[PDB]
Amino acid sequence: GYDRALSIFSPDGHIFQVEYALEAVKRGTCAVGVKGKNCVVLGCERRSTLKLQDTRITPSKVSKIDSHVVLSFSGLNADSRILIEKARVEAQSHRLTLEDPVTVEYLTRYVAGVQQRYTQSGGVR
Amino acid sequence: MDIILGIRVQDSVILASSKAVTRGISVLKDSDDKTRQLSPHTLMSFAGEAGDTVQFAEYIQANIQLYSIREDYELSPQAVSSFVRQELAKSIRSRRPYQVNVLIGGYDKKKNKPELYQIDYLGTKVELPYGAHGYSGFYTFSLLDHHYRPDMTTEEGLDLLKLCVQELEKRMPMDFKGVIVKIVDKDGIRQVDDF
Amino acid sequence: MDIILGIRVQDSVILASSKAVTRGISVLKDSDDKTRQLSPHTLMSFAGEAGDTVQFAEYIQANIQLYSIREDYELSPQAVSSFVRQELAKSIRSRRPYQVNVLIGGYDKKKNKPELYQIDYLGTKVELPYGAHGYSGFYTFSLLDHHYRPDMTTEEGLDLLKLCVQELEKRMPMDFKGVIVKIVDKDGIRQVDDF
Amino acid sequence: SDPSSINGGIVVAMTGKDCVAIACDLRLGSQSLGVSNKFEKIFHYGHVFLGITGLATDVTTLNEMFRYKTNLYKLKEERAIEPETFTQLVSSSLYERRFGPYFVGPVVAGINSKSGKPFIAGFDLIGCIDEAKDFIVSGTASDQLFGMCESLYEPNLEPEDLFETISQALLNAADRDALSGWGAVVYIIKKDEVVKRYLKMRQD
Amino acid sequence: TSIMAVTFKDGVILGADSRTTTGAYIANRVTDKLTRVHDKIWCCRSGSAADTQAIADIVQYHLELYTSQYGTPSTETAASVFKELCYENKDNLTAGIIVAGYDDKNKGEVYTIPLGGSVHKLPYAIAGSGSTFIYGYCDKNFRENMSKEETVDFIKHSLSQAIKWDGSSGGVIRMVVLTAAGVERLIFYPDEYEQL
Amino acid sequence: TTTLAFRFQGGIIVAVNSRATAGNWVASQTVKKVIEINPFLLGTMAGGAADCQFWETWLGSQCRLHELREKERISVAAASKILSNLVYQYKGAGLSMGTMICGYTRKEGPTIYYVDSDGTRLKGDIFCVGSGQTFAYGVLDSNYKWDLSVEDALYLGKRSILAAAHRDAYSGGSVNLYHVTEDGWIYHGNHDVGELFWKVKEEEGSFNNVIG
Amino acid sequence: QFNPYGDNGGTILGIAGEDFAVLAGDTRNITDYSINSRYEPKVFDCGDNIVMSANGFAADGDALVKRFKNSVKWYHFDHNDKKLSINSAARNIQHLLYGKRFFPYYVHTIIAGLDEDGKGAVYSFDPVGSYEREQCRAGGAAASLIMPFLDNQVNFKNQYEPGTNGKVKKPLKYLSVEEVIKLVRDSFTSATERHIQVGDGLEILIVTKDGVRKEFYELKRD
Amino acid sequence: TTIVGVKFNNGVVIAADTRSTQGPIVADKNCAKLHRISPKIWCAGAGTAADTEAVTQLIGSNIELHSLYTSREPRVVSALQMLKQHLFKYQGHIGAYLIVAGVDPTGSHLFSIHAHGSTDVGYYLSLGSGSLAAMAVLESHWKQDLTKEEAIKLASDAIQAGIWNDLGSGSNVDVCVMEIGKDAEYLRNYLTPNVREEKQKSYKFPRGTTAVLKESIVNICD
Amino acid sequence: TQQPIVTGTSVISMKYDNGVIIAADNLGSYGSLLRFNGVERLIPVGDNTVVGISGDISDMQHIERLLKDLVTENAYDNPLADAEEALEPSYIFEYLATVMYQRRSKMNPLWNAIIVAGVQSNGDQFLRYVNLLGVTYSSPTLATGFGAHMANPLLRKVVDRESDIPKTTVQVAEEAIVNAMRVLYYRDARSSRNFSLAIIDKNTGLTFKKNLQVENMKWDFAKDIKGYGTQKI
Ligand SMILES: *[C@@](C)(CO)[C@](*)(O)[C@H](CC(C)C)NC(=O)[C@H](Cc1ccccc1)NC(=O)[C@H](CC(C)C)NC(=O)[C@H](CCc1ccccc1)NC(=O)CN1CCOCC1
Ligand SMILES: *[C@@](C)(CO)[C@](*)(O)[C@H](CC(C)C)NC(=O)[C@H](Cc1ccccc1)NC(=O)[C@H](CC(C)C)NC(=O)[C@H](CCc1ccccc1)NC(=O)CN1CCOCC1
Ligand SMILES: *[C@@](C)(CO)[C@](*)(O)[C@H](CC(C)C)NC(=O)[C@H](Cc1ccccc1)NC(=O)[C@H](CC(C)C)NC(=O)[C@H](CCc1ccccc1)NC(=O)CN1CCOCC1
Ligand SMILES: [Cl-]
Ligand SMILES: [Mg+2]
Ligand SMILES: [Mg+2]
Ligand SMILES: [Mg+2]
Ligand SMILES: [Mg+2]
Repeated sequence: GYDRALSIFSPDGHIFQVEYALEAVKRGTCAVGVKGKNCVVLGCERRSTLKLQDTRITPSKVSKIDSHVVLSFSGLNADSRILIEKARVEAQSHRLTLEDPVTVEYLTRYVAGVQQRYTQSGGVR
Repeated sequence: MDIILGIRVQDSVILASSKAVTRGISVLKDSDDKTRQLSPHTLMSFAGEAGDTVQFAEYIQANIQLYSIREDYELSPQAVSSFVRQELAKSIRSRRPYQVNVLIGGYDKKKNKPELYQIDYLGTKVELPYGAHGYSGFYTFSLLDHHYRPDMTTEEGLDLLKLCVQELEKRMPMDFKGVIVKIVDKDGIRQVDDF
Repeated sequence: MDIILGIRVQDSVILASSKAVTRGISVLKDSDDKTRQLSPHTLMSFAGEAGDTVQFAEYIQANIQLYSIREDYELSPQAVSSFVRQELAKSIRSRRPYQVNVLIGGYDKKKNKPELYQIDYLGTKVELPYGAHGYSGFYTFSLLDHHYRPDMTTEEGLDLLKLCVQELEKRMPMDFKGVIVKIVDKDGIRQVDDF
Repeated sequence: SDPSSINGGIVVAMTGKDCVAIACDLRLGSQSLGVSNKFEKIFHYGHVFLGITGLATDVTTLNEMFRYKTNLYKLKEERAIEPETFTQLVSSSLYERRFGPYFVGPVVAGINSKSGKPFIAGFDLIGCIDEAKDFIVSGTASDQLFGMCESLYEPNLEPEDLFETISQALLNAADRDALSGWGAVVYIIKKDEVVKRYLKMRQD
Repeated sequence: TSIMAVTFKDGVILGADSRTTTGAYIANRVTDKLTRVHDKIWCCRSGSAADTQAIADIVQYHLELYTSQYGTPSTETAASVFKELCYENKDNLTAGIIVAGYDDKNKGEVYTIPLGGSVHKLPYAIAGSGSTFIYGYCDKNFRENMSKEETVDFIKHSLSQAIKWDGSSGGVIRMVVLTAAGVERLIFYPDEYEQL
Repeated sequence: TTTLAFRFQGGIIVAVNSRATAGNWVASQTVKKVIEINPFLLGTMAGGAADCQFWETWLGSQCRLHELREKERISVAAASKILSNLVYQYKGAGLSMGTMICGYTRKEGPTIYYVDSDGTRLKGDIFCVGSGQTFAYGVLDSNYKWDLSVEDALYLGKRSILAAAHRDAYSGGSVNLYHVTEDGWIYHGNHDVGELFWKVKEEEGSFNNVIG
Repeated sequence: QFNPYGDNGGTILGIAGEDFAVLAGDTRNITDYSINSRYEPKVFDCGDNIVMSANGFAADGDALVKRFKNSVKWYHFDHNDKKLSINSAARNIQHLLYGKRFFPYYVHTIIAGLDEDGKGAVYSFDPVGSYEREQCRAGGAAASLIMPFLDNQVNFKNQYEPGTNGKVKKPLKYLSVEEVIKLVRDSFTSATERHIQVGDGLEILIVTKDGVRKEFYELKRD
Repeated sequence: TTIVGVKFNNGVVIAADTRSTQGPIVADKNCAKLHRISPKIWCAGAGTAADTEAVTQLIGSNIELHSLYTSREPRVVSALQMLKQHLFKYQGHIGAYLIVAGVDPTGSHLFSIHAHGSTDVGYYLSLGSGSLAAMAVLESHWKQDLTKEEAIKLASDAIQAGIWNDLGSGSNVDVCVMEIGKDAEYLRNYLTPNVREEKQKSYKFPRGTTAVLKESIVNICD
Repeated sequence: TQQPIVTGTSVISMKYDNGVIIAADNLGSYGSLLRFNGVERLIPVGDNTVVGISGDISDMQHIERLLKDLVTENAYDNPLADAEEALEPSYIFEYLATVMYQRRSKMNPLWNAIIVAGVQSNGDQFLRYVNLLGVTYSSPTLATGFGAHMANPLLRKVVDRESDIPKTTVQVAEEAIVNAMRVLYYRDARSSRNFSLAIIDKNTGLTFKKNLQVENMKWDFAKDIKGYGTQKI
């Protein structure tokens, strides 16, 4: 297997690969989250250099993880699908073993844990 | 686990499943629901080996629910039944097979038709107007052959179902403690509380 | 054949015997009387292997009736029970033993006392205040240990018996189709028609 | 399906000073199910006492059989049978069924009316006589009884002391056996008086 | 066991080892497997010790009763009585018997009776578990009309090898010589026959 | 064994005996067949002693890890399901367990789950498990009402075990009582059947089959 | 077919006092009707004032003891020479036994020592790891002979106060080390008489706060 | 069991241990395995206890009737023949393994009989579970032309080998000497090398320890 | 799961005042067939240990090789291989006992019964048994197979307990061993007359005796034995 340590420390104490991943997020379309008294609203930018788009079938920016939780994102679109898939599987796995849907904190903690695992695993960025 | 029945009528599918859970010489429970909702318009009843039944049903349920979230779309009863059959078909040649027999009652929203599938633990799928698993069939099939009509209403189907339960209660050796009846139609799944 | 119970109270012996006759997955009959009158004040209920039960009961009945004619005299319940036990004790070491368990309820006219004997197919006799054969005992004995009193009336005994049947109907796996209850006292043998 | 351990029960017999004691539990069951707590396993034919453990139908059958034989013995001999003689009768009768035996563990106990000697004996199911000075044990808790008797017993005990020893041997053996207990009876036998005592024991 | 019987010029000689086993335990190391059923009719016993004894005892009874009525029986007649018992009770017996006797008319005769209850008249016979190892040797070395001394050496050397290879055989080598002269018993100990 | 646990107006009663057998040999009369998992959770043990004892202490470790990770006490449903999913992995291997996971939580209320070694998991109000379960059911069912007081409920649970301890040969020793409330579980003592039987016989006037 | 198990006979006995505990066991090792050794110890000092015996199939017993002894050694390495308490040892042994749940050690295990309050402790195990603390326990071939005697003499079962109409029980009390050794010796001499696998010698290990002492006694050799 | 038989100058001696087992349990610590068939024909028995006693009593009865009928003292070969034919008839189901010995007008004799009906002749024999231990001694120390006192010593030594080394054998040594021209002497408990040591404690209970429910006088008289 | 094919019978041994003696016949049986007659079942390890092995001979030859390799391995990077860090009987035994138990735990045993006899560096006698099940025990006398039933009783008459060991000389001990071998030849159907004997003494060291024979046997009384009961001729 490909083992290379891609995410590593630099002399100044930075992990450039993680910081360059943030630059990819900074490039991505803007996404905003605002929570009210009895609701949360997820706003998302869609760049208008793309005309002739088919908005019916184009992947939506906001994704349902379960019937009660949603996930929006900024950065690499292809990468987001992998996190969303893992989150959706974990959501059903939680209902199966705990007989209760995930809390938003738990789901976030899981997704965050996946992202972290890719910052100190060999062969991955 | 013993008695599970299914009757497809004009506009709905009706599933009746016994309430008794027996272990040894003791009826441990008399209010057991031997069914899981796979999707808003698809219901699966089950019967067979202890432990395997619920483990299998919930495993299927989780997979169908995962699909629904991923595609934001409900799978057709036919698609669900094929998925379930394949899982049982894999299972039968495993190290330890699922010894579970199922009925899948669903309402196809695209076709606007009720659909009843009978699948045994070997992965033997058949679409039927009425179905049963276990010894129940040996009484109900002949009874339904006689009294069943394809254009029946949901209410007529319930009366037809009452006739089956009465016959089973008369001639079956074991006390199965009545049945939970559920109806699957265009408006989804609901339970008949007084049967 | 499955459930036979017996309760000796102050002035009578009450025998309750299930009505179901099951063969395979079919209840062939739901009104079977699993008892024979051996003499005017002696009643024997029975349960066990098919064919053997009735064949044995009637063989005993004929022998006791023969005795009654010969001596113009009714044998005591104790004497009858000893005779029955010996027949079963011979049987168990025969080429093909009678697989029959019996309860003998009788009223001794000389002593003016009710008497209940429990005899299994091995020829194991015991006089008891209350008795049962088969799986019935596993529920009723503990129940009777609690609720039974030796000075009870026949009516109290019937209520105590109703409590046993209810418990069996709740926790027994098989449907035994209720019981025929018979009372043995100083005035002989009579059947309770509404139970 | 082991005939000797279906119904359950125990019998123990001890000798003392010019006395003998024989004791038994009262349980009769059908494997796990306890059925009767009044099933005595000790019988007597004149002054000779017989305790029988094992399959309950055979216990009852042998009692009736030895009553039969001792009643005829007495009519012909014009005297009561003695323990030594009865012991040989039990052995003969059991070995007569050598290849289809009664599933029992009988125990003879009594005092010879002529010599005044205390006598006990045990048998296996096919009639082998086990004579003993000290004690005889039988039943589903025979291992337990052997251990209790071998440690508690001492020779030449008086009737009142012998009573305590045999009772404690039976009770504590019975409490370590699932198929024995549910009451107990002890017979203390002197040359011309016999006392029978029911013991208080745990009913589980 | 290892047993044999050999006809020769003057009559017949029976031979046998002396080992009786219960599994790998030697219950008797000085057994006498050569047994008399009549004055000059003997047999070699192999198989079950209980069965062969019971048979030989019955045969001895039959030939004693035969002699009381009809005079001395033939060796063939003795072999027939053995066969009759071994054949009719073949389902309940484990007996491999060699019958050997001396008539004045017929001289030395040997009959072997295997498990099935068949009868086989032969110049010489070998039987028992240890016989398997000496079929080759005995076939190569046997000659008809041997002398007494030659026949004794033949049996001695043969059973020596049988004993050497077979764990179920051993002890001493017993022999019985049947001639017109009479009946002679011979014995040979390990120290002699082992180093042959 | 005999073990039971039932739900009622005032919470949950849990009662078990303390006998251990190796065939007909009475090995122990002082076995703890209730495992204290946490202040709001109990587990009954029937069948294989080691299997029950080992896996139910393991269950408590898993329930502890849950509340560390989630900062919240585990539900009775989730706790029972950890055990049921565990034994299901070993299905066919020969585990012998008949357990009952009893407890209280805010969202669930008083809850009992029956869990056995062949994978069965049932929620219910009344359960009796063990070789003397039928004897316990007989007394318990015939005297059970939802509106039982805490005092009467404790006695019924105790009396039901006594009934089984008496009739069933492989049941006996002593009765261990527990009461589970909204505040957690409360131990209500160890009661020897040796003394309890006679006490109950005399006071209640029951057990007339026995020579008094 | 190869049978991996065997029965080496013998019997063991553990009694707990107030400030001490004993673990006794006969020294006879057998197979079938043969005697292998008249003196083969099966009660061991495992360190940290814990004595242990695994009676039944000797090969499994030796392996288990060997593993527990090794567990004690590593407990010191990993936890700064902390003393392994008797309750901690018991739980550790459960995991050793249950680790082979599907190919068990055919042994009845008993350990003895002092608890953390200084009081005598005896723990007994089944072959697959179920354990319980007790005042008294016999294990092995003659356990059925010895155990009911211990119930009567150690725990005073079935003994009532004279003259109290069997209403007042004989009160429980701790026994002295002298009285306990008497019960041990009488238990083993009785067992030797009536059990063929028991005899030759008796080795008792006594555990107090001062350490682990040994005592040996001859038994009948027939 | 261990039983032996040894021939000597003017007769024959047999011996036996006194243990009776019921599995691993010693049922009788002092049972008599030496049986009298006739006054001067005695029998040592091993195997199924009831079978050895029943078969020795039956043949002994028929030997007595035969002796009366023929007006002659019975012969050992008659007992031997009657026993083996009886045992053979039952095809080993009567598990009696006997050493038959005695003196008669023909001389002194020593035989063994096995359950299936086979008989053996010898100067020294041993049967039972301890026969190998005994035979090892007999093979080591036996010689031709033994005296009465030498044979008794050899026989009892052979039984002792079984007592000590075989778990199936134990307790005491019984001997019976049958010499020509003399009455047979049955030496019950010739050796008693397994005496129970004094117990450490008396377990005599205080009177009233046992709880009693009822008392009643039993009527044994007419 | 195995079944033994070519087998070796009893191995007998005992302790005496200065050391240990061990013996075993030179036979390799093939069921009832006494197939191989030149089989050495006593294997010396160094000058202070002898391993006697009974049971399956193919597994015995495997063990020989292991012991042979053990000596080679111990000599590696070991300047004191012929002195302080030489192989002890207790080291050799524990190794074998570990192997035997590991093999039985894998349900593929070495179908043997082994007795390791030797003298330790401090002069102490070593004598311990181990078999296919991994069962180990020690005693003043040890024997396998029929030797356990017939030899042990004879050897225990000489050394009945620990205190009898100092009282037993090498002459007396060897005499008992040689006598026991004769008894086994009389009574064990899978035994041979030829055998090997080894003495490990703390003073005189290892003395390995080959090509011994059972002698001074009693067979003469056989001539007097006629028939099986009644027969007089
Ligand atoms: C050689 C040994 C083989 O051909 C000889 O043929 C000799 C013949 C002489 C003695 C006449 N045969 C035997 O020694 C013979 C071998 C034998 C064994 C079993 C069946 C047939 C032949 N041995 C015996 O007959 C012994 C004699 C006893 C020791 C006095 N008997 C037994 O071994 C009996 C056999 C019972 C039996 C079983 C099946 C058919 C016939 C008889 N067995 C036992 O006593 C119990 N034994 C315990 C160990 O497990 C096996 C049985
Ligand atoms: C009631 C009391 C009886 O059914 C309960 O159901 C209790 C549950 C309580 C104790 C937790 N069950 C038992 O007591 C249970 C019954 C049983 C026995 C065997 C298998 C399954 C269930 N008893 C045990 O588990 C005992 C506990 C002992 C007394 C400490 N253990 C054994 O019987 C052990 C181990 C059994 C076992 C299970 C699975 C794999 C291997 C073994 N076995 C032995 O002790 C064997 N034997 C005893 C006699 O000594 C020689 C060896
Ligand atoms: C040594 C000790 C062993 O070889 C001796 O050979 C002695 C010989 C003397 C005593 C004659 N043998 C025995 O002691 C003998 C060994 C034995 C055991 C079992 C079968 C065969 C041989 N022991 C017995 O015969 C005892 C004697 C009792 C204790 C007085 N008998 C039993 O153990 C009986 C066996 C009966 C039996 C029936 C059918 C075929 C063979 C034997 N066993 C029981 O009673 C067991 N159990 C007890 C409870 O009741 C149900 C049966
Ligand atoms: Cl023979
Ligand atoms: Mg009990
Ligand atoms: Mg040979
Ligand atoms: Mg009970
Ligand atoms: Mg002993």
